[PDB]
Amino acid sequence: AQIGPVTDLHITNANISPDGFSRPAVLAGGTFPGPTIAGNTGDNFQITVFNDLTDPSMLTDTSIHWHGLFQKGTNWADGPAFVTQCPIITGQSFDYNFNVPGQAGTFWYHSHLSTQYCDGLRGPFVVYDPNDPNASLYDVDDDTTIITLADWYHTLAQQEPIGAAITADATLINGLGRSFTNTTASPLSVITVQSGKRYRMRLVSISCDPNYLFSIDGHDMTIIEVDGVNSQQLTVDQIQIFAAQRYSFVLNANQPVGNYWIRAQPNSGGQGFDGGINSAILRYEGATVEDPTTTAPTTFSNPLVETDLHPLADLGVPGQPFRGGADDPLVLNLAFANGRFSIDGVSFVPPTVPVLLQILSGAQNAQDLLPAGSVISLPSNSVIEVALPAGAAGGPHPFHLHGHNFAVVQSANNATPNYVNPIWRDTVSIGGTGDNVTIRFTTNNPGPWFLHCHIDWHLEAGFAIVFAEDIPDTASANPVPQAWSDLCPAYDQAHNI
Ligand SMILES: *[C@@H]1O[C@H](CO)[C@@H](O[C@@H]2O[C@H](CO)[C@@H](O)[C@H](O)[C@H]2NC(C)=O)[C@H](O)[C@H]1NC(C)=O
Ligand SMILES: *[C@@H]1O[C@H](CO)[C@@H](O[C@@H]2O[C@H](CO)[C@@H](O)[C@H](O)[C@H]2NC(C)=O)[C@H](O)[C@H]1NC(C)=O
Ligand SMILES: [Cu+2]
Ligand SMILES: [Cu+2]
Ligand SMILES: [Cu+2]
Ligand SMILES: [Cu+2]
Ligand SMILES: [F-]
Repeated sequence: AQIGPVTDLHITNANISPDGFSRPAVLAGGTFPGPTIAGNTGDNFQITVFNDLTDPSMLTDTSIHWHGLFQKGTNWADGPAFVTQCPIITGQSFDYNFNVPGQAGTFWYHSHLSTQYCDGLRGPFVVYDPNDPNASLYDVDDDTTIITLADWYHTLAQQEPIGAAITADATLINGLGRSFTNTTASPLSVITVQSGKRYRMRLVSISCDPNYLFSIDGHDMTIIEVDGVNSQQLTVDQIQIFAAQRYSFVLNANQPVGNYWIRAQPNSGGQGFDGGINSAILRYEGATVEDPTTTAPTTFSNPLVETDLHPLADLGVPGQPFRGGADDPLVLNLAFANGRFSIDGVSFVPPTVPVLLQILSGAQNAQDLLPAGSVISLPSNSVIEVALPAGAAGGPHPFHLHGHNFAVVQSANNATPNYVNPIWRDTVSIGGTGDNVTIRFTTNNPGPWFLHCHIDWHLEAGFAIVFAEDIPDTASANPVPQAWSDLCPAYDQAHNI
């Protein structure tokens, strides 16, 4: 069952064995992935998060981010530790009370403390539209049409050894899948469809790191939503989906009654499908209960290319139709060296006082904000452009901006900008060496918004900055509840800070 928009959510430690290997985890709602939190556009979400964590090997503090939700006027509820709050300590709870005006689509929630989400605190978050303009394109859209793609590690996130390469041990599709090494025939997830119906499949990458090449043997996929943004119909037979991205696609159950492989090939870890790794099962009602015997093509006929996507609505692009054609045009120098990432020469290290709290206490320029050099002010009511030239090791890097979606003026692997009708989204691959992925947005949401690589290992190693949007209005725009004010004193007390 879906929970919300008003719900408790307990965060606990437990053992799980999603690929047949048992390890402890950090779980929301007792499961991996966590339960789907859902409501309708404009709803008031009240998610009372109960921190019941006791195992320090995966951190007993926590903080949860509602990825893609703009949090306008509720920056305090956004979740990134030491940006908008101090963590919740064990044995305490915290009510994330916010509204979702003007948004409808497929989102997710995750720990936003250290690399804790990798240890399991990740789940879908769906905001339905009772007047969805795409409603007539499908018949079924419910918890059974959500498809999550996850990387899973046998080594605990905090215990990944300094200076050894981090790769996953299994791909999990809806929480199940098989280990790349010492593979056991553990159970695979089954997605069931009825011959003749049409499904809104909500494809969610809850990855900590790899991108996936996602496909369904014998089927194609009609994209209708990208990171919350309704798109024109785009039919593809493969989707390369980066960490934290989402797509809705229409699946037409128009093949013979049967079993078909669902494929999610990560860019690192196990390659191929031997023993059923990287796989799930699409099963039609009435099919024999047995594995698919289908094969992938050698070459996909219509892979997704980002520049092919366009908004369903007339969203345009703010500013002027050339490079630098914005009120605040930025170009970020994104680098990696010696185990640390940096943005304009500064490696992000979370501050002791959360950025929001520093602003509410009276720090009123970005030069006064800690960490020094990590907080960049943005002016209100302005068109911002942010070029994100690739080249830093560990790519392709999926950059994400909290508090906003953005026009993708320039996409990976294509040097041509689009100032007319590019897709809008909230996480974008910045591509490869010599690319110049560029985003635009307007500043109508006062508060400190994180900008970072959504490969969690890279965020932990410093690949982030904070956009202090409209410092002068942050306080008036974001009144804070007493419970939020209480977080830092309790955290600092428990940690002897
Ligand atoms: C990516 O695009 C940005 C502009 O959006 C380029 O920025 C310019 O960089 C040159 C030096 O490299 C400066 O002289 C200009 O002031 C910058 N802004 C402009 C022209 O608008 C940047 O060079 C591009 N990067 C890559 C690697 O292609
Ligand atoms: C590279 O990106 C550009 C810009 O998004 C794409 O160019 C557009 O192509 C479409 C489809 O032919 C045209 O309708 C638009 O007028 C083009 N816009 C511009 C600004 O050129 C282009 O197709 C992409 N390249 C590939 C190979 O997909
Ligand atoms: Cu996220
Ligand atoms: Cu986010
Ligand atoms: Cu990265
Ligand atoms: Cu974030
Ligand atoms: F977000």
